[PDB]
Amino acid sequence: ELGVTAGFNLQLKDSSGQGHEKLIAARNTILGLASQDKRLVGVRPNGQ
Amino acid sequence: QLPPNATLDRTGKVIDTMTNFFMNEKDTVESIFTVSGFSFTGVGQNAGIGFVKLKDWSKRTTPETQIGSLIQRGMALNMIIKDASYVMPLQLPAMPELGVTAGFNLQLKDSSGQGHEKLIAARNTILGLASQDKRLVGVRPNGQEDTPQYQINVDQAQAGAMGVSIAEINNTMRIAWGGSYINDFVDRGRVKKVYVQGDAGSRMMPEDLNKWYVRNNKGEMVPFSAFATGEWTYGSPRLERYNGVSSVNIQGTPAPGVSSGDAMKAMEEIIGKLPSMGLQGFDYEWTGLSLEERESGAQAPFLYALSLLIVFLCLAALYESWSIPFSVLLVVPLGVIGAIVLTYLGMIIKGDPNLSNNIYFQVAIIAVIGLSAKNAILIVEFAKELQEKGEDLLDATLHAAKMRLRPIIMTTLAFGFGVLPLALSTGAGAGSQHSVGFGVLGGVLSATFLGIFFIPVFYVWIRSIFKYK
Amino acid sequence: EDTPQYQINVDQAQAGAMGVSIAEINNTMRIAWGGSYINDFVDRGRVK
Amino acid sequence: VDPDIAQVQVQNKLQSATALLPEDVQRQGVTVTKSGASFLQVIAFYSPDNNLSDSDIKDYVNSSIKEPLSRVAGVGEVQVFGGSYAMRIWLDPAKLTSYQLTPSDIATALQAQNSQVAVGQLGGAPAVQGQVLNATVNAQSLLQTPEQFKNIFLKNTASGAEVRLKDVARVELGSDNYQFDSKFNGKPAAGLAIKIATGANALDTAEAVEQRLSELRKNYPTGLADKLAYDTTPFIRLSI
Amino acid sequence: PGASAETVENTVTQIIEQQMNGLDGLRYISSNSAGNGQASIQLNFEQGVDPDIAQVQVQNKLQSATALLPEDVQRQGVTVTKSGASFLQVIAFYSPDNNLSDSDIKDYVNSSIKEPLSRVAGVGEVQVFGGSYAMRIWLDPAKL
Amino acid sequence: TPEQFKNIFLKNTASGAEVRLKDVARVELGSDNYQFDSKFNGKPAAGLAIKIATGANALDTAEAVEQRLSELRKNYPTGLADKLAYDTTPFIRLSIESVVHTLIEAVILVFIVMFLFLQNWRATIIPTLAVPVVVLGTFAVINIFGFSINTLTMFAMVLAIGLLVDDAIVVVENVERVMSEDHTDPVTATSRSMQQISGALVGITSVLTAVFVPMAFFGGTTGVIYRQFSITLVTAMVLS
Amino acid sequence: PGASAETVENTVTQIIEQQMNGLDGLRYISSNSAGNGQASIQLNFEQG
Ligand SMILES: CCN(CC)[C@@H]1C(O)=C(C(N)=O)C(=O)[C@@]2(O)C(O)=C3C(=O)c4c(O)cc([C@@H]5CCCN5)c(C(F)(F)F)c4C[C@H]3C[C@@H]12
Repeated sequence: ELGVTAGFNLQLKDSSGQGHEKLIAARNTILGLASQDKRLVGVRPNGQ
Repeated sequence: QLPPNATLDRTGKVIDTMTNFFMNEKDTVESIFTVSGFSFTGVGQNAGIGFVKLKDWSKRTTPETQIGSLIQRGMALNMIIKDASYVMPLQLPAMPELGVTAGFNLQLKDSSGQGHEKLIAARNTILGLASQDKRLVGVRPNGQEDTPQYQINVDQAQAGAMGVSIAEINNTMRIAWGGSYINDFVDRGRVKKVYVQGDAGSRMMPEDLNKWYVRNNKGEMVPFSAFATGEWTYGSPRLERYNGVSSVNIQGTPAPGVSSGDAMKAMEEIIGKLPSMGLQGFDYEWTGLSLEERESGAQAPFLYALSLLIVFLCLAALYESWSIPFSVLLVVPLGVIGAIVLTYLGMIIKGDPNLSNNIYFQVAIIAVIGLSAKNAILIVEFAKELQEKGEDLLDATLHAAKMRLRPIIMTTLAFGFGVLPLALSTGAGAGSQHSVGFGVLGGVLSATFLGIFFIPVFYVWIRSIFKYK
Repeated sequence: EDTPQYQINVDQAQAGAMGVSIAEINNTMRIAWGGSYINDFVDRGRVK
Repeated sequence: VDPDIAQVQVQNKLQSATALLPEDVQRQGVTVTKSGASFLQVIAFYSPDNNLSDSDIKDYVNSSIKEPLSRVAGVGEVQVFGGSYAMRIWLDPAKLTSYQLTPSDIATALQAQNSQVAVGQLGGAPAVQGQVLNATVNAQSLLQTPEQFKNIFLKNTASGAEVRLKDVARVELGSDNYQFDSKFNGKPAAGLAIKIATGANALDTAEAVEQRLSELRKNYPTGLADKLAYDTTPFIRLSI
Repeated sequence: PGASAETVENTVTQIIEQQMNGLDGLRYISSNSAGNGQASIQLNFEQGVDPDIAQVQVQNKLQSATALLPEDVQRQGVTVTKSGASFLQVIAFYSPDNNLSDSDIKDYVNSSIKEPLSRVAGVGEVQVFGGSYAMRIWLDPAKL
Repeated sequence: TPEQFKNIFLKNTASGAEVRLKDVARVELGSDNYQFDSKFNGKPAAGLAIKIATGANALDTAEAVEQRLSELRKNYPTGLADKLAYDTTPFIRLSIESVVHTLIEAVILVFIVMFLFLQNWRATIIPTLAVPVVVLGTFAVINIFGFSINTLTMFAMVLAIGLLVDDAIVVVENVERVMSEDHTDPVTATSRSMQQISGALVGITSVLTAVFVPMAFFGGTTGVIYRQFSITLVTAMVLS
Repeated sequence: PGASAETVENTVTQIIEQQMNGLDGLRYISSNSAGNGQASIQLNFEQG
C-alpha cells in the first residue's frame, strides 16, 4: 500500500503563488544543500 | 429586519446605529462583528445580523453587567431606530446544537386550505394578542414579509410581429439586469471568474428598461418598450410549508420572570381565541427546542411509574414477599414531598424561572425514590429476620428501628452533603446544578424528618393484616 | 418473436440533383413520423 | 448486500454515461430504482358513467390524489400507472407545402415563442448611490392555453398575410402517451398502487388509506368512483 | 430561474417533497419557495438515524424525482447536503493600521485561508462574508 | 489583465473602424459577490464562520482550527490580523471545570459528615478510600461503552458520592459497634460484622441499581440524556 | 484529449479540487495534471 520506499517525502509547496519557475528554483537550492549535508543520502526529485 | 423593499444602504445605516450602542456599552461588551444582507431567515438587502461578544465573565459581576440586563436595554432599540421593522437581541439556547436562538418556535398551519391571505390575517391577530400578554416578550414573524414586486408583461403577439424571439429577449435581459458568469481567467495562479452585466445606472429603475434594445430576425434594433409593459404588483417573497401544509413560523421569548412552558401555554391559549374572533380552521404544531420540551415533559409520568415497578418487583424476588414491597412503596411520597417543596419555594424566594419541572428535576425524583427505599429496607430487612427468629412483630419492629437509625441518618446525610455543592453553585452551569440539587436536597430533608417515622408504622400495619407465617 | 418491419431507402444522388440535404430529410421524418418533444409549458400549476 | 448502498453505487456509475446518451433520452431523464416491498393494494379510479376519459382520470389522480395519499402514515410509496396531459400539435403535410414550411420551422417557432424570461432586480447589488428601492423583476411570458399555441407566428406571405400555427396544424391538449388503454369493468380507468413503509403495520396503514380516501371522495369530479382491484390485507388479517 | 414563489412551490417544492415522505426515521419536513426562483427543503430525522446513511437515502429518492422536475431546474442542478444548525465560531480578518485594503483582505481569505480550514478535521461547513476578485465587464446600453 | 479584455475585438463598422470591448464597456477587477457588507468593530472586515461536522468534539475541532491558523499566519500579508468574534468554546471549558470543583467540594463535605459520626481518623479513612476506586473505575467502565466526560456524566458522579460511600459506611459503623460491645479484635469483629451486614448490603445495592435502570431504555433526545445518568449510576453502585 | 498539462490544470484539476471540501476523515488531497491530457486527483482518508 505504500510507494514511499522508506524515504522521507518532502512536498515543497508554493503557497504564495510565486510560480512554477520560481518553485523549481527553490527546489534546486534545496537539493544542493541536501547533497552537501552528510546525513542526507540520495535525495531525488520525484517527477518530470 | 427592515421594512419591505429596503436597500442594503438603508440596512447599513441601521446596523451602524446598532453598533454604536454596543460599542458604547463598555462594562459588558467587548466586540461586535456585523453582516448586512445576511440573515438566518433569508438573504436580502433588507436583512442583517450581529455577533456580540461580551466581556469576560469575571469582569461582569454587577447587575448592570448581566446578560439579561443587556438584552433589555438593547430592546429599546426597537423604539429608538424608527426605520427598522425589528432590532432584536437574542441569547443562545442551552444546547446550541438544537437551535439558533432560545425562545419558542411555532408553526401556524393552514390546515383547512383557506388561503395565503387568510393565513397572514391569522398571524396578525396572534401577533397583536401576543403584544398584549405580559408573559411574553418579542413575538415576531420569522421569515420574509409580503413585498411590492415589479411585473413585466410581454405581449407575445407584438413580439411575433416585430420579429423578436421571446427566447432572445430573455438572453438580452438576463445578462443586462442580472449578471452572467461566462468564463474563467487566472489571477496569481488561481482561476477566477469573468462576469458580464450592465452598468448600475442602466439597471436601477423601471424606466431604465427602455434604455435596452433587442435585435430581430431582420437584424434591426427593437426597443424593449415596443414589446413589453410593467405594472407594480404586491405579493409574497417566500412561501413556507410545514409537513405538507402551508405555514408561518412564529418565534418569541418568555418575559423576564416566566418559564418556557408558561410562555408556551400562553401562546396556545391565544390561538384558542382564534375561532371565537372569527378566523377558524387554523392549526399549530411545535418545532425545534419547543417540540422537544413538550415531549420530555410527556415521558415523565411513564418514567416514574416504571421505575417504581422495577423497585417493587426486585424487592419481592429478594425478600420473597408481596406485603413488604408494598410497605416500602408507601413511604415513597414522603421523600418526594420535600423535593417538590424546595423547588417551588426556592423558585418563589429566588425569583428563578429555571427552578421548575424540567429534565433535571426528574432525575432528582428518581434519586429520592431510591433513597427512600434504601432507608426503608434497612429497618425492614432486620425486622423480618427477628420475626423469623421468633420475636413478636411489635418488639421486632421497634428493635430494628433503634439498631438501624444511626446507620440510616449517616448515609442519608452524606447524600445530602454531596448535593449541597450542586445546590450552591455560582458558576457557569449553575442553573442545571441547582435544579438537581434542590430536588435532591429537599427529599433528603423530608425523608429524615418524616419518612423515618413512617417506615415502622406502615410495616406494622401491613404485617398485622397479613400475619407472618 | 421477430416480426415484419419496413425500411425507407433514401437515395443521396437523386436527392443531390434536387438540392435536398440528407439531414434535412432525416429531420423531417423524425418529427413527422416519429414525433418530438420541444419544451415544457404550465397548465393549472403543473408543468406538462 | 445493503439495498441503499447498491442503488447509490449504480446511480454514481450512471453519471459517467449521460453525456454519451442521446439528447432526447437525456431530456426525458433516466431513472434508477430498487427492489423492495410488495404492493399492499391497488385502487382503481374509474368512471362508471363513461363521463371521464382515461387521460382525464390519470391526470386527476396525478394532480390530486397522489400527494395526499403519500403523507398517510405507513405509506412508503405511492405509484400511479399513468400520466398527465401534453399539448399536442398535429401537422398537415399539405398545408405546410402550401406556405413553404417544413416541420423544423414549426419547431423553431415553438422554442422561441414558449420561453420563460428571467430578468433580475431593480435595486441591484452594486447599486448607485442613493437607491432607495430594491424589488424583483419578473416576466410572465409562457403560454398556458391551446389558443395561445395556435396564434404563434410563423411567417408573412408575399401578400403580407399572416400564417400562424393554426393555419398549418391542429392544436389540442391531449394525452402524454397513447400506448396503453386501461379500464376497470369495461369503463375508463386509472390505477394507483400502494407500497407499505419499512417497520410498519399493513393492517393499520390500510385503515389509514381508507379514511384519507374518504375525505377526498367528497371533492371528486363528477362521475368518479374508487374501488379496490387488489388487496392483500384480507390474507394477513385471516392469518393472524 | 425566472419563476415565482408559487410556481417554484407547485413545480419543484411539492414534487420533491412527496418523494421524501416514506423515508425511514423522518421526524418532520419544512420547505421554502422563493420569488428569486430558489427552493429549499429541510428534512429532520429521529435520534438514532445514522446521518451518513440518511444522506444516501434522500439521494436515492431524488433520482426519480429529478425527472419530474422542470428542465431548466434540472439544468441548474439539485443539491443535497448534510446540514448543521449553528456556527461554532466566527473569525474576523481586518486591518489595524489600515495598511491593507478590504478587497485585498477579502481576496486573501478566499484564496488562501478558506479551503485549508474547510479541510480541517471536524469542520463541516465554512461560510465567507467577503468576496474574491473577479473580472467585471460593465456594459453601456447606448453604446451597444 | 483588464487591458487584454479591453482589446477584445468585437466588430467592424461599415467605415471599416474596429469596435473593441472598451468602446461598449468599462472593465475592472471587482468582486465575485456584492451581496454582503461585513464589519468588525464598525470597520471593514471579512469573516469566516465555521459550522462543525456531526459527530465531533467542538473542543477538539477548535484546537485544530487554531493550529492550522498558526501555520497560516506566517505567510500573511503585512496588514492582516485575526480575532475570534464569536467563540462558544470558552464557556464550555468553564462549565466543565466548574463541575470538577463541585466534585472535590462534595468529597470533602462527605468526609466531614463521616468524621462527625465515626469520630476516629481510622474509622473515617476506610469509607473515604473507597471513593477514589469507585470513581476511577466507573470512568473506566463507561469509556468501554463510549461515554465521554461531560457535564451530565459528571453530575452523575457528584450525585453518586453520597450514594457510593453507603455500603462502606454500613460496614464500618457495625464493626466499630461490635468492638465496643464485645471488646473483640479488629479481625474477629470484621468477620462477624460481615455476616450481619450482608443482607443489608445486597438490598441497598439492589434498590439503588434498579431505580436507575428503566431510564436507559427510553428513546429520543431525552433518552440520550437519561442514559448518561444511568450508566454512570449503575456502574458506580455495582462497583461499590 | 489533445491537451497540454497547463490546460488540464486550469480547465480541469483546479475546478474539481475546489469542490472537494467538507469530507469526513480527509487526511490529504494529492493531484497531478499531464501532457497526455490526463488528470488524477487522489484523496486519502483517515483510518476508520
Ligand atoms: C405509464 C404507462 N403505463 C400505464 C398503463 C405503465 C408504464 O409503462 C410503466 C413503466 N414502463 O415503468 C409500468 O410499470 C407498466 O408497464 C406495468 O408494469 C403495469 C403492470 O404490470 C400492472 C400490474 O402488474 C398490476 C396491475 C393491477 C393489480 C391489481 C389489478 N391490476 C396494473 C393496473 F391494473 F392497475 F393498472 C398494472 C398496469 C401497468 C402500468 C404500465
